[PDB]
Amino acid sequence: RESTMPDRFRYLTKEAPDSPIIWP
Amino acid sequence: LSNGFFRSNTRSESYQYLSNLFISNGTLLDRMTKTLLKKRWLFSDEMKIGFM
Repeated sequence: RESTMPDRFRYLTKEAPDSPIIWP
Repeated sequence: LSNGFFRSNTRSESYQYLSNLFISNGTLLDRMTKTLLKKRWLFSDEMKIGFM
């Protein structure tokens, strides 16, 4: 897919997972 | 309009100085054009990195 988006910012469009809570 | 032959020669000397400055540092713009053809997008940090 052709896009007008730079290669450096490609990791910033994905939602990183978060560690679930553990103290309960 | 006796003030049309003055701006032209001033721009001529500006172009001559720009040519003389660009000719010596032609490798900078040559590698930089190669970089721009290589990677589509380009910033000023890459300017300052590629000034070498």
